[PDB]
Amino acid sequence: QYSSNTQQGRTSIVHLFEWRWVDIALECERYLAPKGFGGVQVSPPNENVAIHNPFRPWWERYQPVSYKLCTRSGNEDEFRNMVTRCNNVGVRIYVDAVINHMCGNAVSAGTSSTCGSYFNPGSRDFPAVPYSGWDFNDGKCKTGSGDIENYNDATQVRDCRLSGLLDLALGKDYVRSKIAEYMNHLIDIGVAGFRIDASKHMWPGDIKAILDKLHNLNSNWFPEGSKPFIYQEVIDLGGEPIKSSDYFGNGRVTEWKYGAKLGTVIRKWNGEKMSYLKNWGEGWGFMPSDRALVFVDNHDNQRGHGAGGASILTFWDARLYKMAVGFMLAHPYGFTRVMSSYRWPRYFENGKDVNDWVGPPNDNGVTKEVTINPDTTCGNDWVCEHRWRQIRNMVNFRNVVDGQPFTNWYDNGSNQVAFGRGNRGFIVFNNDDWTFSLTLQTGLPAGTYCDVISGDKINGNCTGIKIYVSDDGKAHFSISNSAEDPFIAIHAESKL
Ligand SMILES: [Ca+2]
Ligand SMILES: [Cl-]
Repeated sequence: QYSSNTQQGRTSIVHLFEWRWVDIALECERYLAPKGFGGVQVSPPNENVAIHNPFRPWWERYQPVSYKLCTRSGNEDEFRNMVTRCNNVGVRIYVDAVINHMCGNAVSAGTSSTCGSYFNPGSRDFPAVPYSGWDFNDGKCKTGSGDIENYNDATQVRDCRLSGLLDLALGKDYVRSKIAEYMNHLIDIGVAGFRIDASKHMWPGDIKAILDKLHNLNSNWFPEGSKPFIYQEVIDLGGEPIKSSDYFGNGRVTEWKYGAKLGTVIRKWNGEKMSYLKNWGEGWGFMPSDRALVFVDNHDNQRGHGAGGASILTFWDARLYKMAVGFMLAHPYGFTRVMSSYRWPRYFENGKDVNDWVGPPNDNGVTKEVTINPDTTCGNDWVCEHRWRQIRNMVNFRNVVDGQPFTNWYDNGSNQVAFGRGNRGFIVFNNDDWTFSLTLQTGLPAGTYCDVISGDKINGNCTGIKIYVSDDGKAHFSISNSAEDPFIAIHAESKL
């Protein structure tokens, strides 16, 4: 469960949040493959409630109605097509598995679902599965409301309803089997692994019992004996009786401390500066690198949900965001996931984004295709961060330096830092309010290197800054504090 199962030389997953399957399939072929992306996390591919008040929010996808592969992202033929086409060019698909629960208990019975399946929350009836009242934790939960009231009580966090979401009885073999049946459907199609939604809300042992029933990965694409990559969503910033480490048996876990801390550092909030990153990783109290799934922002916390609060950096704070993502992708700690977002009409009112619920760009609820502009950005309000040159090139920097040790660290005692990854790459950051102008040891072979942040290597030349490493490995760097991207990255494959 710990191996990503990406092709060799590919080291990151991108969350193509709310994208349609036909658009992901094409994106695999025209961009993700040639740019060395390891894989794609997809939005939940199983039928959900169509919530019309408010109008088709992103979070309707976290309220299952069945395990039919029938969503606003597309139907089962399209899902299958996407997975095949992506695997065929060496790009993996990881599914957002929503397995803790079905829909909200107070949602109306009917066929308001992405595939038209009938369901009845009040009578606990999901006949497209099928599930009935026997399959939920109503009699196990010991709270008065039946919902989770107190996170200091680990038992109720598992057995009671998360904000009224009907809590599946994952202690029962029948439920475990229906869920395993769904995941095996996906595995056999070609899926390489899963993001396990709401993992904190499930017993580690129950997740174990589900994983036990799963196939090895599809043997046309994966070496026989391959197990799905598993990364479990657990928000653990400390102080709770439930801990990220409690889930290590099943796979990797999301390290939400990562982006929260990094956001604070890059904003220079709370007395924090980049020189303190010399011991980034377990030195900052994070989980082991070999279990961490790390990220600057995710789909929840980029809009003030889950955890991290105000320190979280997003495409909205583009300049600082690029630096944060670049530091992530250069640093050996964790397995890296890059967000890819859509622009929504963000509007604050006494501190809240009242449009934090808004779903993807749409025409009367039909998700818009992803168009690609002339300059290779996206239209139709798709932000496509993974296509920003500064991010895309840092995704390849992580590939090129894969396995190399953190070395040649430099800092000025403030916010001017640099470090290398063995002899394959070097990166330099200026987050101070004055210029960074200094000759530094890079660890690299002598040569002329393109800066992959300001530009690209194209057949014998560079479209941006050029860095000149001398025979002793030293090279001069000059980054103004008013630079739009106040960092520079070079590596073995950016060398002329
Ligand atoms: Ca639960
Ligand atoms: Cl997540």
